[PDB]
Amino acid sequence: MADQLTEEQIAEFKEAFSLFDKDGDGTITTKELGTVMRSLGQNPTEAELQDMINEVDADGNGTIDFPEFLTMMARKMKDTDSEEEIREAFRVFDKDGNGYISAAELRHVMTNLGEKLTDEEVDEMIREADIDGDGQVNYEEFVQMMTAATKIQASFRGHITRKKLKGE
Repeated sequence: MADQLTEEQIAEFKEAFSLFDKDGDGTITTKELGTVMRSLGQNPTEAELQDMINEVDADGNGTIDFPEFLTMMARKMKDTDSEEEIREAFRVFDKDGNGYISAAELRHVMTNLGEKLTDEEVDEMIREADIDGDGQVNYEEFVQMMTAATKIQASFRGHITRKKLKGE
């Protein structure tokens, strides 16, 4: 979020702000966060709702105001951007469609795009990816490596924006 202000992007937050805060004032309390959560497909109790307030309100009344909203909104946008991406690579890697990448489905794709990586590197990237001792790369643990390995997850990230931008 580079802060360069126009009247359609901020007027995205005013139309959305009052979607959470149905009342009038301008603060999104436990119940202005909730009534929506249930309207947006998911179910939370008055208690785990509160912790979403607590994320951002580093000033603290118990209710989320605009710039402490904007702060949250661009955070969870970044989360679904991260998550989608790590699902995408996974899919363009795991071809079979089972969610368990045998080295085969990681190894060549890289090379097919000419990613330099030796197989000493890839084999190691599957050892630093092999806990209970099987040999292959599934979802959440492909995901988990994303957050040496430093550079490699910028190779993945980039090539995702390809097949996710050119998919959609």
